[PDB]
Amino acid sequence: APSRKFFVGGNWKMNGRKQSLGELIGTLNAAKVPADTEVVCAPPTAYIDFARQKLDPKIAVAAQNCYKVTNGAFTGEISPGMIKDCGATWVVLGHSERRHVFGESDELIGQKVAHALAEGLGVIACIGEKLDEREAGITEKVVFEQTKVIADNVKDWSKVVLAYEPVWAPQPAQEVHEKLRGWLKSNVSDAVAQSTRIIYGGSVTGATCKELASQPDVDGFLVGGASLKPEFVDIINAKQ
Amino acid sequence: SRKFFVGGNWKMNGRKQSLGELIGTLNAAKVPADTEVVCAPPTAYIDFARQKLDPKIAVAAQNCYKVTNGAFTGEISPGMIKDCGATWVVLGHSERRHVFGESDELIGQKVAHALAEGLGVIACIGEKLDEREAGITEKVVFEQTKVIADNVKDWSKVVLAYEPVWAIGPAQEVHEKLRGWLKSNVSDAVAQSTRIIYGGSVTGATCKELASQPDVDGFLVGGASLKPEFVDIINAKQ
Ligand SMILES: [Br-]
Ligand SMILES: [Br-]
Ligand SMILES: [Ca+2]
Repeated sequence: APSRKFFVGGNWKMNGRKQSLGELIGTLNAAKVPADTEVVCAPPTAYIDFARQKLDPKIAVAAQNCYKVTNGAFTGEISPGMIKDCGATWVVLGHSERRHVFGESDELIGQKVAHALAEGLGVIACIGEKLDEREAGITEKVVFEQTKVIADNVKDWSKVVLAYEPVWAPQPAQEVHEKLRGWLKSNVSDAVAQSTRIIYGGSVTGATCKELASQPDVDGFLVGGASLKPEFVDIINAKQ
Repeated sequence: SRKFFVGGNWKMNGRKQSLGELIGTLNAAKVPADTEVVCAPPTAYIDFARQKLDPKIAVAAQNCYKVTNGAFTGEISPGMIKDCGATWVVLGHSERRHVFGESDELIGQKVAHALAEGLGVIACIGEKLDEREAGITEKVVFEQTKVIADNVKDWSKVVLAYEPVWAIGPAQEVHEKLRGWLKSNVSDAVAQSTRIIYGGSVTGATCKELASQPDVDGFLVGGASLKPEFVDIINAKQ
């Protein structure tokens, strides 16, 4: 049915311990996820290896962040090389919490994108405007600036997914996704615009997934709180 | 007297194969009596390292955040660290302060949370070259220490690490001043019992002389912690 393969990422954020995450993983393994959804789970960094060992190999594992060189004097960071060594195949970059709580600049995010892709990871590249920005009427400026930094660091979009986070919060998600796809068409290529998944972040739940997934430019979801809950399986099945 | 303390900060280095080999060499080494050894692996390898290291060596995380769970993509909490079997966290490392912009206020909040959650804390302080050359080392490190101390109720599980950021090639002079700070601003008892470890460059060839200084209680070792000479550093008092 869709033009781009449906993509569902679950961002566990800074939540869970071995016991509770083991239970979450058991539930996902028992769901037998459909072949037509690409599912990725992003555990806290201390649990990437633990989670990859237990999770169904059909579900991919992402790190929630990484740094921009293979090794070095960066206490508290991890590199793409470590992510791959733990069996993870994706990284989430530019998440709103890294930008707005931890002050990660666009320049730094672009450098991380380039390094992660060179190292062979997939990247879930996050963008989004804050409340003050939406109220000031500059949604497009903000998300187009963020997207261009990402694009300037992407040579091959096959392993990139763009995630729009409505940090400020007919469907408003659809309006933004259509504009982002138009940006890709005009500034990268029609082929990249037509093939790149643009997934919706923020507060996706079992109650909103079917309506949002029916929007023509919404290709999936980056799921926060609901990724810890049984309803994540219903989100995976939003197109079934 | 104060138990000699040797921490190895692996920073953002190593993979399972190379860290497994490093751990084998540490497991085979004889750790002297009255010496507390701690290794701080990259965050992706805290659990791995704890599983492979002999219990004689403790594991530290290289950083943590200031609440137990929450919407902090990319962070880990003290509860997760303890769940992986680690018993320490390094907080305030110069790279966190200067590359990643962590404020004194944030570091203090992390210290309080990690202690409340049952971890030991290696709390790092230190001046940059421009501060050393301006003559303000003491002012800088005293203020950093004050923010830490305002967040420490019980010093039993705290170790203070002095890292002159520029010392990549004195220590005793600063350690003596920091101990005097503890004496005047906390208590004589805390000053006498708290380990103050040196986190500037330490190698096998410099460790014995540093360890003999009266106010140096051990080391937070950087690059040498990845190398065989870390075992010589563990033996710096022998
Ligand atoms: Br999220
Ligand atoms: Br260090
Ligand atoms: Ca001494």
